[PDB]
Amino acid sequence: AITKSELNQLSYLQVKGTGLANRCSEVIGEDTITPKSGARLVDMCIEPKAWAVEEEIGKAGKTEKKFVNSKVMTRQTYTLEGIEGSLKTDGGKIVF
Amino acid sequence: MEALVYTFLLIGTLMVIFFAVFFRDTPR
Amino acid sequence: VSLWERFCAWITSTENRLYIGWFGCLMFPTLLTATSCFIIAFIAAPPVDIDGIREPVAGSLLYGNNIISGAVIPSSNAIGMHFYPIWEAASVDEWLYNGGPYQLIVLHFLLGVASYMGREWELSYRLGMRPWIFVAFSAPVAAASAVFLVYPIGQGSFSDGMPLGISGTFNFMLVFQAEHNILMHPFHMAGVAGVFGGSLFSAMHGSLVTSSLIRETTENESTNYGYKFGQEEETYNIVAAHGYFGRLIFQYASFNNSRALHFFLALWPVLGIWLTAMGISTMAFNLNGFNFNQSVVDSQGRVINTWADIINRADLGMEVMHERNAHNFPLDL
Amino acid sequence: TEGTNEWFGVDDIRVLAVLFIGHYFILSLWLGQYGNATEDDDADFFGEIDYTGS
Amino acid sequence: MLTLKILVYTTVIFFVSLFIFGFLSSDPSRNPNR
Amino acid sequence: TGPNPNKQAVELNRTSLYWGLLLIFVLAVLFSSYFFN
Amino acid sequence: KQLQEIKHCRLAMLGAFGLFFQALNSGEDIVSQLSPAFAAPEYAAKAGYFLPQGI
Amino acid sequence: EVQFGAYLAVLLGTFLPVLFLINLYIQTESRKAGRDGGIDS
Amino acid sequence: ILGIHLCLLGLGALLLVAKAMYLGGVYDTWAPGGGDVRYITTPTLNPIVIFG
Ligand code: CLA
Ligand code: CLA
Ligand SMILES: CCCCCCCCCCCCCCCC(=O)OC[C@H](CO[C@@H]1O[C@H](CS(=O)(=O)O)[C@@H](O)[C@H](O)[C@H]1O)OC(=O)CCCCCCCCCCCCCCC
Ligand SMILES: CCCCCCCCCCCCO[C@H]1O[C@H](CO)[C@@H](O[C@H]2O[C@H](CO)[C@@H](O)[C@H](O)[C@H]2O)[C@H](O)[C@H]1O
Ligand code: OEX
Ligand SMILES: [Cl-]
Ligand SMILES: [Fe+2]
Repeated sequence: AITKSELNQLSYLQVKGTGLANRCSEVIGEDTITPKSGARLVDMCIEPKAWAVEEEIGKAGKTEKKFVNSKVMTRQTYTLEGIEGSLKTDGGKIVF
Repeated sequence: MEALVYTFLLIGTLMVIFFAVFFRDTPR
Repeated sequence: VSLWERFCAWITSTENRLYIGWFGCLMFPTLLTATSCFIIAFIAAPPVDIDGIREPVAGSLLYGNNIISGAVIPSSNAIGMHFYPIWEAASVDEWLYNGGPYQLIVLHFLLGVASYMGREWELSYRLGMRPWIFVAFSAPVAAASAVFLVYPIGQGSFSDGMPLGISGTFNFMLVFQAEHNILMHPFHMAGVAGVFGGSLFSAMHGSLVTSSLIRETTENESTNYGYKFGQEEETYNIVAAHGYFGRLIFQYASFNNSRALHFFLALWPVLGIWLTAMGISTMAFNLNGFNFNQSVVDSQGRVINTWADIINRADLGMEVMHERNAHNFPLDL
Repeated sequence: TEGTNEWFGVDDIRVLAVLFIGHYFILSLWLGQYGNATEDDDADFFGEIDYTGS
Repeated sequence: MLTLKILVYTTVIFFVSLFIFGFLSSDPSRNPNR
Repeated sequence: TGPNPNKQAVELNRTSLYWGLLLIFVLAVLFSSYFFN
Repeated sequence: KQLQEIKHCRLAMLGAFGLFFQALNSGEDIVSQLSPAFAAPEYAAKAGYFLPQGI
Repeated sequence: EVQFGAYLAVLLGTFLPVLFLINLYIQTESRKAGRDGGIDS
Repeated sequence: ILGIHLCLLGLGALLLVAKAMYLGGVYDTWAPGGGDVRYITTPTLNPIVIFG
């Protein structure tokens, strides 16, 4: 549902067609991790929720470069999943 | 601009069909 | 007299200009909505992504099409056989982008034609006739249903149905011949014989009946004016037509009974169309026509070609070029 | 949604309500004519078509 | 989009019920040999 | 519904036909140059 | 009234027999036995409706 | 894009025969009305 | 007559059920460990599933 633990408790036949497969999960807590050495970010998911295209519009007797909202012509097929990378520290900062 | 010509021809054909069906010579 | 009784009396009345009946209650709204949607879509619809590869195709007059090239594009390949009503889309623009109107038009239209058949039977019953005209009408309905619904069901996607346009049918026929080798299925041969024989018999009947007209006008009056609505005259002065047909060909072949003649006239094309519709429906499940590729070989073992091999070469040429960007793997299953 | 398996496509109370209202309205109109039918063993007939009035 | 669904369902059920209850109103007796 | 007693006939003799044809042709001749611009 | 009494007596004999033996066999009362078979099992009903609105 | 003469061809070749046929029908009806004595001659 | 032959049809359906549950079993292609013959011990009876 919202968290991964609840999502793993459902079956595939129970999720088909609902639209939950295109959603991104939710996390609960406020702690700290601190990556050791040889860590890897695994299972990254990115879900957009708003789109805009740069254009030229007229506000009042003037024209400016403004981002106008757009509607998705396709369907729920726009979420990225399964991204993996390798973490490291350079000077106290994390690099993906 | 030829879309106007196409639409006019099709609507004219439909008008002809309407008049043929509803304003017809009595078979008697 | 109750209100319902008066309504029933009006609905099944024979005094109306156009009979309504109870099948009309289904025929009229469906056909009217299909007609309205078809006209609006054919005039002013935006391009539709038919192959599911984000490559939309234009089909409306306002987007640079003429009458010959315009069409209503089938739904997207990504949808498949899924039901796609208007209320299941996030917006009307998305509905138009994925080929929404095709499903609406075809479904309401098929319901309309079935109700048309029922209405034909109903008026026949109310007038005191014999109830078998709609059986004859069932053949075009069978063919249209076969294509529009049965082919997508077998192939698994609405995007394989026949487009509602003039060149769309040509595309449909060419791809169908490439993939299923029609023209070698005996049912298609039966259909071709049906249409050719129907035209031949129609011409023969018209010529024979028109030649045997009795003289009642003289010169300055069209011969059609001699017949009166209600006149009693059997539809052929026999001696003339009977002798003509007995002398033209082998004499023992001559239909001297009108009932049998008209029954044969009704029977031939209807049976032909039934057989060809069933052929299309069966080929929808990949039971193709005869295959005679590389069937004649010499003593050594080399292949000697026939005309079937030339047909096969044409089929290969059609096959390798259709839906160029849609396939990723060697077999077109 | 689209691929779910609801009965008759019903996913809300209003849809069920309007279906009930339709069947019941036409049913009441029909009842206004055929609501006095009895099952006593003298309203029956012996034939192929029920010509026994109502 | 739900209101459109409600209206379409109402129309469809209205016409289908008209058909169904019309055929139940002693239709076989409506012939010219009554 | 019935036979309307208010129907009549329309006439046009040859002189009026000639006048109409001449008027139409001359008017077209006059205005064609300005229509073409 | 006598006819109604005797009919209800026979029907209630059958009903009491059935209720007692159903309770004995299922280890539950009638309400907890009929109530579950009214809506759905949990493992079969769909997850819900998650399509965003307005996109 | 398209040829300009097609406009003239289509419009003229559609309009002229239509008026010709309408004239035929109307003169036939007028002769029929004239033959039968009535209010309209 | 309709009722008699209908009762016969119902008996046939119950016979199929009896074959599935006790008289050897049927071939289940979703079997846990490869398709094989097995006894169906807990058939589902919730009317919602069947009539859905
Ligand atoms: C000379 C060669 C020849 C001939 C004679 C035929 C003949 C035929 N082919 Mg064919 N074909 C050929 C070569 C030929 N083919 C070749 C070379 C190819 C390969 C490219 C094909 C590929 C091919 C395919 C793929 C198909 C045919 C089909 C057919 C049949 C047409 C079915 C039909 O029209 O009735 C059917 C009648 C209808 C569909 C009309 C239905 C009318 C509806 C019910 C009502 C419509 C009302 C309308 C909308 C409103 C009216 C307007 C109002 C104002 C009055 C017919 C027997 C089709 C077939 O078998 O049909 C099943 C078919 O699918 N052929
Ligand atoms: C509703 C009836 C129904 C349905 C849907 C099924 C379905 C099935 N049966 Mg089954 N069966 C039934 C009744 C039914 N059975 C009965 C009564 C018997 C006893 C004779 C059997 C005996 C039986 C055996 C012995 C076997 C099956 C098997 C199967 C499976 C594959 C066979 C197949 O192709 O089904 C075809 C079934 C149909 C096409 C029936 C469709 C009926 C639809 C719903 C319409 C019915 C309404 C009808 C018009 C009545 C109108 C009423 C009027 C008031 C309007 C499938 C799940 C096989 C299997 O897989 O076992 C492992 C198998 O071996 N069945
Ligand atoms: C080997 C078995 C394998 C299956 C084969 C199936 C063969 C079925 C044969 C019987 C079917 C019904 C025969 C006709 C009945 C009838 O309607 O009469 C109508 C008349 C009978 O003659 C008329 O008959 C009248 C007498 S009577 O009433 O028919 O008795 C007479 O009065 C009148 O003069 C005369 O014109 O027949 C015709 O004129 C219509 C021609 C088409 C009818 C079929 C004729 C035989 C076809 C053979 C099979 C062709 C296969 C085609 C394959 C696509
Ligand atoms: C029931 C329709 C209202 C719409 C709310 C949610 C729609 C999702 C399901 C609608 C169609 C599915 O069919 C439906 O059949 C059952 C009853 O016949 C429903 O069950 C429903 O009725 C039961 C009987 O009172 C209630 O106890 C349940 O709380 C209720 O959920 C299931 O929830 C669903 O499977
Ligand atoms: O869509 Mn119409 O054509 Ca039946 O194969 Mn695959 O898909 Mn597409 O290609 Mn080939
Ligand atoms: Cl592929
Ligand atoms: Fe005739």
